[PDB]
Formats: sequence, C-alpha cells, structure tokens
Amino acid sequence: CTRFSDNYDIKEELGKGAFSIVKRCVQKSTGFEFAAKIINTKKLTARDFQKLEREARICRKLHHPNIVRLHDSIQEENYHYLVFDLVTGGELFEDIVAREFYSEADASHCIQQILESVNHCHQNGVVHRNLKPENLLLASKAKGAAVKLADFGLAIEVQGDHQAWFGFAGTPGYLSPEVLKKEPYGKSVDIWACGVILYILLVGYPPFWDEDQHRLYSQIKAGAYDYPSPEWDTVTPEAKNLINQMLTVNPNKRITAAEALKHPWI
Amino acid sequence: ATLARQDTIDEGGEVD
Ligand SMILES: Nc1ncnc2c1ncn2[C@@H]1O[C@H](COP(=O)(O)OP(=O)(O)O)[C@@H](O)[C@H]1O
Ligand SMILES: [Mg+2]
Repeated sequence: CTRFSDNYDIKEELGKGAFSIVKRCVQKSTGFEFAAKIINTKKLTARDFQKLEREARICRKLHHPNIVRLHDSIQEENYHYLVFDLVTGGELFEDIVAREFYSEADASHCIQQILESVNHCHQNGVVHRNLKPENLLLASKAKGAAVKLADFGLAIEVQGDHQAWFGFAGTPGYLSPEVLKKEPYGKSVDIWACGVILYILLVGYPPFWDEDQHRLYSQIKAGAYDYPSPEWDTVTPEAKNLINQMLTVNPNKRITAAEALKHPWI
Repeated sequence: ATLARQDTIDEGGEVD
C-alpha cells in the first residue's frame, strides 16, 4: 500500500507511547481530521505484526462512545497506520498535572466514565491490561469532558471470570500484584489500575512509587500504600473506601467494574 | 513521588 500516504496529509505530533507516535492527519478527499498512530514495522517480528492485527481487531469489536474509534488500518512498506477519530482535549495525564489533582466531585465523575469504558470492555470479554492516565483521552479541556479509552495494543480476550497466564505486560506503576507474581489473571487487573488512577486523581501522585523498580514491584505486590497528611486529610473516607476495594491485592476479593459504578461515592 | 509518564512493556511469556 501507499493507501495512507496517498490519501492522508500528516500534520503535528499529538503524543507517543513506547513503540508508536501519534500524529494529527487530514483526509484529502474530505478535509476531515484524524489521529494517525504510526508504528515503524521494519524492525518488527511476526509476533509484533500479529499484535497490530489484534489491536485493530479488538478496537473495532469494542466500538462505543467512550472507546476511541478506529477509522482504518493500513500497512505501507515501512510503516503501519492506525487511523482513529481525533480526540482534541489531550491525555487525562496532562490535565491532571495541569491541575495537580481533581476535586472529589470531578474525580468521582472522571472515574465513573473510566469505569464505564472498562466495564464496556469486560462485558464484551476484553481485558485492556494497560489502564493509565496516558491512555485515557479527553473530548476537550472543559470540566467533566467525556473520557475516551485508548491504546488497545495489549488488550486480549477472556471469558467472564476466567484467569490464565496472558504474559508479563502493562505499565510498571499500574501493574497488578497478580501479574507481578506471575499468577493467572483476568479482567480484574484493569480494576487495580483504576484504583491507581483514582488515587492519582485525588492527590496528583501515585500510591506505589520508588526509584528502585524492584522495590516498586514489592510495594505493589504487598499492596503497601497509605493516605499521607496533609494531602489526604480533607478527602472523605468514602472515597478512600472505593480506592481500598480496587486496590485489593487478591483479585478474587477485588471489586469489579460493575459494582464499582454502584459505590455510594459514585 | 510524582506523576510521571511511563512506557508500556510486554515481555510476553503467555502460556497455553
Ligand atoms: N485518537 C487520538 N486523538 C488524540 N491523541 C491521541 C489519540 N490516540 C492516541 N493519542 C496520543 O498518542 C499517544 C499514544 O497513543 P497509543 O495508542 O497510546 O500509542 P502507544 O502504544 O505508543 O502508547 C496517547 O498517549 C495520546 O497522547
Ligand atoms: Mg499509550
């Protein structure tokens, strides 16, 4: 193919993760703008290409207002393009650092939307495996803007409650104890990450952190975290309750997305 | 401790 290069004009960088760069682009025939996730494929292995197909496949399957929409998937000689609807408000990540933290009200609304996107994945038999603020995009800069779940690069399929060893993958500070313990795991790992995100929403820094990554993983596995003063003094216990239920070490004892959305604090 | 971006990892190892 030259199907992308022929039909799209690439514009500015929007963002990047570990192995892609996302640029705004414009479709020539329409003048409509999109986000083109670009992956250099020269270096890539058979497994890496199957992962791209998997990404495109699962994104299409999960089409929904709170999930990024895939417009096309195109392989040229040296690059693959996943063309998505453009989400213009930037990463939740940015907005959090811009504000330091969200009020309980706004955190509550934001995590509600995140959990709605996650539950949408789970009730369609998908575990995302890489929930974090970099992978949640905002429809705009306005308060309570819609939240869009992105980056299905690691997403895989699972039946219901089932758990199996789906491999060592995710983003370190968001990884679940069970992934770190190399135990079989399932949808419930995304809920752990939502716990980490909600904690970040409330004080603007993560509950597990260490410069030594070996130590970070220790902390996660042990579920060692607390609510330090003065940051957390004004935060309601009910908010802290919801975090505790998500940051429950044993995944069998962990709150699901469905019953997270029913928490009084939500 | 602060909020900083973090790269994705995938070491596979998935087992049939
Ligand atoms: N649809 C989009 N609209 C706007 N920015 C996007 C969109 N999709 C991704 N991005 C930006 O690109 C970054 C990487 O997207 P991702 O799908 O996460 O690639 P990676 O696998 O490299 O993390 C995101 O963190 C975000 O900043
Ligand atoms: Mg990403």
